[PDB]
Amino acid sequence: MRRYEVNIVLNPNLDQSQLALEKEIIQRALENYGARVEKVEELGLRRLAYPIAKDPQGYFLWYQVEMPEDRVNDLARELRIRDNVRRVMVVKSQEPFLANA
Amino acid sequence: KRQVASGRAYIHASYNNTIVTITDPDGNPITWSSGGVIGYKGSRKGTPYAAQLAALDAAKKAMAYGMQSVDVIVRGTGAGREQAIRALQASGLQVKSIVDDTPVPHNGCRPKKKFR
Amino acid sequence: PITKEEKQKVIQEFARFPGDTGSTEVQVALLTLRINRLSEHLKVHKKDHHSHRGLLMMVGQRRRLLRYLQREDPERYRALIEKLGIR
Amino acid sequence: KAKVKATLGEFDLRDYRNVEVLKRFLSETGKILPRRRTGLSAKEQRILAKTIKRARILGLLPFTEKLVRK
RNA sequence: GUGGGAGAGGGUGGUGGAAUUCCCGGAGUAGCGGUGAAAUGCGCAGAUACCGGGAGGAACGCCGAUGGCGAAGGCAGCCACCUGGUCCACCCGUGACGCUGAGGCGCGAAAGCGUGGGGAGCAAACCGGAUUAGAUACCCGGGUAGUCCACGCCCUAAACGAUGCGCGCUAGGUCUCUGGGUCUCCUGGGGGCCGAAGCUAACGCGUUAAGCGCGCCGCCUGGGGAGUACGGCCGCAAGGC
Ligand SMILES: [Mg+2]
Ligand SMILES: [Mg+2]
Ligand SMILES: [Mg+2]
Ligand SMILES: [Mg+2]
Ligand SMILES: [Mg+2]
Ligand SMILES: [Mg+2]
Ligand SMILES: [Mg+2]
Ligand SMILES: [Mg+2]
Ligand SMILES: [Mg+2]
Ligand SMILES: [Mg+2]
Ligand SMILES: [Mg+2]
Ligand SMILES: [Mg+2]
Ligand SMILES: [Mg+2]
Ligand SMILES: [Mg+2]
Ligand SMILES: [Mg+2]
Ligand SMILES: [Mg+2]
Ligand SMILES: [Mg+2]
Ligand SMILES: [Mg+2]
Ligand SMILES: [Mg+2]
Ligand SMILES: [Mg+2]
Ligand SMILES: [Mg+2]
Ligand SMILES: [Mg+2]
Ligand SMILES: [Mg+2]
Ligand SMILES: [Mg+2]
Ligand SMILES: [Mg+2]
Ligand SMILES: [Mg+2]
Ligand SMILES: [Mg+2]
Ligand SMILES: [Mg+2]
Ligand SMILES: [Mg+2]
Ligand SMILES: [Mg+2]
Ligand SMILES: [Mg+2]
Ligand SMILES: [Mg+2]
Ligand SMILES: [Mg+2]
Ligand SMILES: [Mg+2]
Ligand SMILES: [Mg+2]
Ligand SMILES: [Mg+2]
Ligand SMILES: [Mg+2]
Ligand SMILES: [Mg+2]
Repeated sequence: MRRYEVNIVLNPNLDQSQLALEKEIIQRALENYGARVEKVEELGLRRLAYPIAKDPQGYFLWYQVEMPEDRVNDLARELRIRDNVRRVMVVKSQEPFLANA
Repeated sequence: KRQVASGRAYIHASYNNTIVTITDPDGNPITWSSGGVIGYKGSRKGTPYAAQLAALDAAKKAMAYGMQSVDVIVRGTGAGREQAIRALQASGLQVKSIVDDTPVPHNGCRPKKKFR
Repeated sequence: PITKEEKQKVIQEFARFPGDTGSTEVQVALLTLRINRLSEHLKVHKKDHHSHRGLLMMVGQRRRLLRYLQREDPERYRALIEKLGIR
Repeated sequence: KAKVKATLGEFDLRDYRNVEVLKRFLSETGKILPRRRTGLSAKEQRILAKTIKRARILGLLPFTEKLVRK
């Protein structure tokens, strides 16, 4: 198992009934693929640099997990299924390379 | 018949012609002119004189609909691309800002033999 | 790929003695595993040619060490091949 | 002119999510600045380029912008 | 072996924005386009220019380099999986296991061929407009094969460093990529430039040798005829050795 980072951006127009559903759906998808969640950072409303899905903003999520490597692309396929889900970028974790140290 | 009094002005300047359109803040055009709309027919259209008169014809046409404030957009390189701007500031239309939005691809389409 | 967990498992099995990492038997065992990792990678991905070149160099090196073991001590050569199912 | 690394703190070159610092390395347009203007090294610029492209896909950094001048 | 390192190395899937074309709508009149000037062309069935929405294919701006990787061909968005090569530090293990390499086998830009797709832009042939003494051309408007994908052929090249491979040896200076180090620098492995000795017909090469040596393969023996004829092998053909 290697350690990855999941970036999820979805429609920033949801109420709490739809927001809890979409995120608890993301929980259910990670459970089925065996993602041990190490930590979570939720930024939420953020000004985008260009219109995405005609919408000038986005609601941001970030998960750091440890999972089997062979199942990563199928996990990415499962997250983009939801209409409210717009951006899914999975990057393998790396060391914080410093500059001007 | 519209009374917009403010809007955008696009300058499409090529090496063979310079053409000016004037629109409302939403992008929908009001009036327009070009090097061919005025008397010039051939290669005289891509000249700075033609670019000047074309800018001033559309400016006076926009006076009819009551334009005062103008935001300027510029696309393309060509003779009279600067002469059209200079003619627009002194046209009576108070120029609000000037932006260069010339489209540059990310190397996606093969150009004609002329451009390679 | 090939993790150090699987790596040490092989070296300790084919070592002539504890602490031996470079015996001819050890290198051939190690070479043979990477052969089988690549030969299954090339069943699929038949159009991966630049990886196919690396496999030819591994076979050449494996057949080089085996041709050597043959000359010096032919018994350990038979015990090795029978244990790896080659030739 | 000053250079970007010269006027900056100790920052993570691999973090694609820090827009406040990555905005410094973009020009007036969305373009990536050359090494002469960023003051970075060879290995540093190659890492910055890939992390800027990452932020661009997350909608955080712009691909291109509009020049207000001329 | 162990532990680290860089990278458009390769294959598979996925994915992002800019731009071109086309469609839908809004708005909006009289031309756009193109050239040394022009005309064919397109436009009142409403184009060009502007805003919005949509579809499709191909290529990846800045970063970008005189850079990096690969045996060569060659490889530039981003993400993930599979995966090859190579380099450095430790001085641990095996104990000459090495070098080259006629055949053989595999790879091999583009173009071309077969089957089925795909088809935005570009564009042989071709259709036109000009130029011209003439235009079977350079310039302009259109446009099919093709370029793209899958699978199988084709095996050519200024396939170039016009320099086969491996090793040892022979002043340095300077720029650089990437490692390690007691980190003005020292020390490796690549990529450039000046230049000692020496070589070379000269231009020039010069620790990345075209120097001094050694090992092995390939190849040369005046030009035209001619990479032609014949024969053979290969190929569906074009045609190749
Ligand atoms: Mg979706
Ligand atoms: Mg003209
Ligand atoms: Mg690659
Ligand atoms: Mg690839
Ligand atoms: Mg329409
Ligand atoms: Mg007509
Ligand atoms: Mg008509
Ligand atoms: Mg008609
Ligand atoms: Mg179509
Ligand atoms: Mg460049
Ligand atoms: Mg190299
Ligand atoms: Mg690797
Ligand atoms: Mg020793
Ligand atoms: Mg001993
Ligand atoms: Mg060899
Ligand atoms: Mg051979
Ligand atoms: Mg070929
Ligand atoms: Mg081809
Ligand atoms: Mg074909
Ligand atoms: Mg064309
Ligand atoms: Mg043509
Ligand atoms: Mg003549
Ligand atoms: Mg004629
Ligand atoms: Mg067509
Ligand atoms: Mg020689
Ligand atoms: Mg250092
Ligand atoms: Mg060197
Ligand atoms: Mg001399
Ligand atoms: Mg020299
Ligand atoms: Mg030498
Ligand atoms: Mg000579
Ligand atoms: Mg010959
Ligand atoms: Mg003769
Ligand atoms: Mg021939
Ligand atoms: Mg004969
Ligand atoms: Mg014959
Ligand atoms: Mg035959
Ligand atoms: Mg021929």
